[PDB]
Amino acid sequence: DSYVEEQEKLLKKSCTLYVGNLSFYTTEEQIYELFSKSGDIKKIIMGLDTACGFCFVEYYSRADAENAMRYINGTRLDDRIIRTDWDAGFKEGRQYG
Amino acid sequence: SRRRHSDENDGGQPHKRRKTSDANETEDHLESLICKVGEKSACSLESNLEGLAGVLEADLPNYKSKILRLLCTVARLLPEKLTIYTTLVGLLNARNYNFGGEFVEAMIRQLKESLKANNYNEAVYLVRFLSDLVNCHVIAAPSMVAMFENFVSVTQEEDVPQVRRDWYVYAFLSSLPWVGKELYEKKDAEMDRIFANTESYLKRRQKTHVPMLQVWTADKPHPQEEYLDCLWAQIQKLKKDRWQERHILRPYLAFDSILCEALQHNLPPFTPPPHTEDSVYPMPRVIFRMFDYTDDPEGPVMPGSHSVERFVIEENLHCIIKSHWKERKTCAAQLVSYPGKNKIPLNYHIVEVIFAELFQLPAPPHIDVMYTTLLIELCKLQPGSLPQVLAQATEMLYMRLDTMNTTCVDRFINWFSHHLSNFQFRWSWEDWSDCLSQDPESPKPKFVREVLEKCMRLSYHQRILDIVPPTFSALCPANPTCIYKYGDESSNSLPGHSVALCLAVAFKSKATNDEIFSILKDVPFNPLKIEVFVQTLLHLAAKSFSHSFSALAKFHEVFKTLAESDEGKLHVLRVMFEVWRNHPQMIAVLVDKMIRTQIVDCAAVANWIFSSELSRDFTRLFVWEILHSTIRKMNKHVLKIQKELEEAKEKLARKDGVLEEQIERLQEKVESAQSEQKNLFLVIFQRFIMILTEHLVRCETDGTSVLTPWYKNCIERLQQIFLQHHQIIQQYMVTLENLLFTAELDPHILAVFQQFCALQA
Amino acid sequence: MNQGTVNWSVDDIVKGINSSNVENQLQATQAARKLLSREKQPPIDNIIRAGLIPKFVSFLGRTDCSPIQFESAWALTNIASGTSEQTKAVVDGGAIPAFISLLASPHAHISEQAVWALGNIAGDGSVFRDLVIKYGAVDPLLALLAVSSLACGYLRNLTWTLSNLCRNKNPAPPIDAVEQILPTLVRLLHHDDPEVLADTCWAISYLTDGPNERIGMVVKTGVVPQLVKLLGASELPIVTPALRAIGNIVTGTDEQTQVVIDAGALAVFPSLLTNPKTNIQKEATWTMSNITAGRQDQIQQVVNHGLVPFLVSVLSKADFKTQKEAVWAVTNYTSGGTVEQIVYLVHCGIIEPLMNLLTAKDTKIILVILDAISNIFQAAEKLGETEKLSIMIEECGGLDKIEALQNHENESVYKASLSLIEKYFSVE
Repeated sequence: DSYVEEQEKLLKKSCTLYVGNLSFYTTEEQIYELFSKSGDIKKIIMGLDTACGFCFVEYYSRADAENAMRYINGTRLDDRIIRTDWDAGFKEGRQYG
Repeated sequence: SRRRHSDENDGGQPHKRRKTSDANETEDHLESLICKVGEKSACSLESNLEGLAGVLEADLPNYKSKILRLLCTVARLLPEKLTIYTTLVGLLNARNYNFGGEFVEAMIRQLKESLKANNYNEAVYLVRFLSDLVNCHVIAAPSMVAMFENFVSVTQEEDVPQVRRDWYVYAFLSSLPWVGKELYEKKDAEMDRIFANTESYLKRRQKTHVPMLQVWTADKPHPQEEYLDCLWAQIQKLKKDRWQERHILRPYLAFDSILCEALQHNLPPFTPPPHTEDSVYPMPRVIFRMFDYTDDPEGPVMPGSHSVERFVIEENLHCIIKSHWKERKTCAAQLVSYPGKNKIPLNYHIVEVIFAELFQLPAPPHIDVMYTTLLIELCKLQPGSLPQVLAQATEMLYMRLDTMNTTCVDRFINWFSHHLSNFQFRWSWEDWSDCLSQDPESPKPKFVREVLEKCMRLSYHQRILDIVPPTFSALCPANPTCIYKYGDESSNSLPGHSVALCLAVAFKSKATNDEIFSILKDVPFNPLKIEVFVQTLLHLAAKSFSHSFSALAKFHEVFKTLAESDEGKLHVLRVMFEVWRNHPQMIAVLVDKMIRTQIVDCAAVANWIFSSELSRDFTRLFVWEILHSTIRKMNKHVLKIQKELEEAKEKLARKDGVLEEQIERLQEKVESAQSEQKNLFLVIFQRFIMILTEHLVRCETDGTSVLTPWYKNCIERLQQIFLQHHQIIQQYMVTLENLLFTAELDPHILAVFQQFCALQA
Repeated sequence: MNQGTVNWSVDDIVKGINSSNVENQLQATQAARKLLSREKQPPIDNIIRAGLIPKFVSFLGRTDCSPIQFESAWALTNIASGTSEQTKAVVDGGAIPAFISLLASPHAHISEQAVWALGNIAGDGSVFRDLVIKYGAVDPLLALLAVSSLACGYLRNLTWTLSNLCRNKNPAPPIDAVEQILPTLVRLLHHDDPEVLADTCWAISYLTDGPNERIGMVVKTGVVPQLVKLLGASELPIVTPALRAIGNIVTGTDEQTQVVIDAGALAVFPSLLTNPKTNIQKEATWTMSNITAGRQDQIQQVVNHGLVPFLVSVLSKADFKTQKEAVWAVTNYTSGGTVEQIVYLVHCGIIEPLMNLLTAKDTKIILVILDAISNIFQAAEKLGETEKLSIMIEECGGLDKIEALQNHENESVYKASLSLIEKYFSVE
């Protein structure tokens, strides 16, 4: 598996992905539909300054988030290559860019 | 008198030791060399095998146990590399007889362990390995013939499942493409005998499972054959051909000199481990088939459906995906570099095996979405030749939609739309014009509608309307707007109209629960009260998914109060659906939040799915996606509570007292969770049985044909419940047989329960 | 460029070790370790002189970075595996406290490596042994050996390091450290691994190499019968140390010697006295010589087990180093033995092979033999068989040999041979 210190611990138990390189027009509903293909979504948070080209996706289990890192990461939505990474977890303020 | 030792030394043992080597590092290096042999090299495979045999031999004095370990592991974990490692073992055997004998013992040992732990799929690789070791002068052919004798004899045990007999037969016939020639050369009279026994057994087997597992029911252009009937025809074609096949690569043929020098070992007599109540066997299979040589007139001739080449090729490619599925780039690379003795149309085989996996019943070997990204990786890797094959394959799946199993059709829909979203949705819709003048209920126009709905969920309404030809507009999905019952339609005379106005005004200035409760008292379990509240709330949150989740949360207390009763939960769902019938995705996500926050429960949703209000949309994908999503949450909840109880017990080994009490309360919650799950399945089956019975009885009474589009869907959705949750449902045999799926049940419905039973019988 | 981590210059190692990037450090540390574990002439001094120890000692504590703990542990092991100055450098780096910390690592390969290092450091001698113990090395070491089944390498490493905490003298290991170690040694003595058994025996042979108190702590443990069982082991690596331990034990009290007789030692002796391995013959006959310095009832058990004819053979036919032990065995026997015991010894043919060694170039041995003769004449007097003994000695050429000692360079030999001539060979 290649698609999956204190922080190197958090990430390894995390269930949430930071998602970037999104088209400015890509909607929360679309992210729901794409990302649900790897399992059940707990919450999605769209990045803003209006639309900002990134979001957070939090699953209920790690397995489902690993599957998004393996199979949804690196695919193309609204012509943009989706780029995901493990995130330590959302915090209030982190949805602005 | 008494004297101490003199020359006063303490014996002269070394005082200190310098560390000059490391066992682990050596063992890791050996593992790396073993795993990597056969990969791309400036040197030939044969050259690398002789070298490796030399390095391993020279390490035997200290690492034999390890080396033996590694080769057994490669034996069961890398079947796609079979003839490479049997060659290697053959070289070792020729240089060292004891090692060989010892390896063979280690293999039979491991085989027995795998069998006892129910690891039958691996066991087959081990058996194939022993078989090919006969070609490498490591195992005497008559001792192999003899073990296969005991295998087939399993067809003899009394009171054991067909799937048990089946496996042993499969492991035997399976091996023949590798060792068929040798075994028949040395023992032809005795092989003819086992083929007699085997054959009589195949003729005896039941085929009750077949209709549940085929991807298509139609016989043409390609029958989907039960897996043993098919393999037996392949073996029989191999026999007619004098046991010559043109595909397998056998590096040992280059070591004729060395291997002829070596001495063989005999396998001990082998007792198949007796069936016990705890044993679990592979389910039967149906061979996915969509291509023949006529599909690829410009390529090398495709081996036939009934050739052992087709079997081996497909077997190895499935094994390649099994080894590399987690890493898609590597997986694609390994598939494309798959070698063979003669040229074959590899791109067709790869595409066929991937669909074989995605469409497999009951379920694919891996998460559905992997197949989508894998095929995309293959399109980047082979951009000059693979996309055309995939387009062609798609055109073929489409044309054969009519007898495709519903469960597979769902997967085809989800794959194709997701694929298209990766390529600006580019597709030649006019090629699928045949569908425009068919009954909208028939599989093709249905598929096209469901695909366009899926594509819209990955983009947006106008996009989709823009990419299809004007003539497909009727098949495009509706604009997903919500329907507000108390909107600006001059209907002041509707009941609760003015309460709805108060509610709206109150929500818009930001309301509390107590305030909303206050207004609602003015409504004449109170259905009307639910209606006005739900209508107005959903309408005011219509802008987005998170506005709606926000409303459900803010006014959670009102939902929980109004929907405390079962009729309340049902009415919430019914009014929600009246609001958002045009927007299936929103319906799905709202049903999900309501269950997760207990506004409604799983039983309410099950009942709702089968309700009269959903009747017009009952054959639609979104409905079944919601139902399955509901079941999945029930199942995961049970697992979670089981996991927590297991860890409370494991942890038990005042602090004690507190923990025991917690265990007691956890055990009590497991039983309650498990009973809730059973009920959900019971309800679902009761509803299927009732609505299928209504249909069958009405048709037969009225003299009309039972087999309508509606019926195909309903009977296969029932089938689909069994396919996706069979391990759970097997917990309910006694209840199902006694109370639901009884002997008097109309045979059309009973047959599905029987097909299900036939999976592990 | 270098090829991977093979054969870096020191300078490269120093630059990579002194880098901010731990991956640079981890590669430099490995490079040092490869230099230190190479077959020929590891450059220990060059690495010490380059100031690397402290950095190496730092790395042992870098908990997070598992790999660099191991490479550094392995490096410091190889430095401390050298001369006294080289090990003192590791110790001055504060490596002892830090290796002990590693004994608790969740990675078996790292603690195993810390065990080996502490073993090299203790193996230097008594001061570093004590120095290791005092840092509290013992508790954790024994902690690792509670409730096999660890890997072999690991067990052997533990046993070998324990055996160094047991070893060396001046002073001997702290008694309290020994009492806590012993119970583990007792169980290790019952394990099945040839190498574990070899080194447990060495360990015990070290503990028994001391005064009666030290011998008594091993005896009280109950291990002697198991030691006596290992004397029969087909592996020479195990027999030797077992035999050394049993040998050290009978240098103790008569009561301690009785424990080894009670455990069956005398039934194995015939085998050890005829063992084609001469070191074994020599050690066994040494051991016997200390048994025959025992009570009359113990000498009697030597007799009842038919050991005397074997001592005479060794006296006659063995090489000189073994014959010397047999001379001591015979003389102790004649020293404590009853009259009937001396009679039997004479009946076994002691006189001739005894007189034959009077030409030895070893004047100490010559004085012992003359003592034996004097002892045997004292038995002869009580029996009135003084003349017959004289003629026995005369007839084999023994008198010619005693008379020749009149002109020996050593004054003691002259006095003792004269005394014999005067008392028993001067008839009137």
